[PDB]
Amino acid sequence: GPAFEFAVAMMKRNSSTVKTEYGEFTMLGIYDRWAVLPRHAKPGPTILMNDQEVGVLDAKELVDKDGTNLELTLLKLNRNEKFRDIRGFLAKEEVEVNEAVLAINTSKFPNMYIPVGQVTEYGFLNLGGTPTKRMLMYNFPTRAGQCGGVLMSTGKVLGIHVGGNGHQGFSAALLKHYFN
Ligand SMILES: *[C@H](CC(=O)OC)[C@@H](C[C@@H]1CCNC1=O)NC(=O)[C@H](CC(C)C)NC(=O)OCc1ccccc1
Repeated sequence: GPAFEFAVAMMKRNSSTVKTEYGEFTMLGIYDRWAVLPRHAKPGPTILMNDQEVGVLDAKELVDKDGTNLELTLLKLNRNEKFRDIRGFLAKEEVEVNEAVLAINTSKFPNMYIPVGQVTEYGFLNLGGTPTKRMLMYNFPTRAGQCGGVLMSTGKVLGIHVGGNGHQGFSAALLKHYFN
């Protein structure tokens, strides 16, 4: 319940629907002009954001100290409107909760919310043939078209959905030090 009400408030304020040449994604703005997409969104020099073309000033494919994939891409957008600073909702390490929701905002899933239930720190995962770390896991049959969805519990933004088998979901932890 409370995690659901928090998600709807957060997605109305900070989320948008983004199209790259590789698909449609939920995008979460973090602070200033910095937002986060799953790495496989592979944004080019311009993206489509709320159906309007937006130039990309920089894109950082996040990787740990040994070069291990984190399945996160940080982009600075060439636009004047600043994002509401939600870095205080970002934890310093991988968050576990008992009740979380996954929130999605694309043409295929418009403002759709999801009772993932328990979220635990998974860690390493061979994700699509790519060794990846800092994964968060939930037991929900997550679908395609859902990557970029924002994993949240009440008062917390846990990470970004990046993959899943048939009956499991996996999020890349959205950590505070990623954005200074
Ligand atoms: C991203 C789909 C999307 O939004 O594309 C526009 C999701 C969906 C998955 C697949 C079904 N359940 C989901 O939620 N992620 C993927 O498709 C990823 C892509 C990688 C490049 C990150 N692949 C994936 O989930 O592979 C399945 C898997 C294999 C091994 C271990 C875990 C999952």
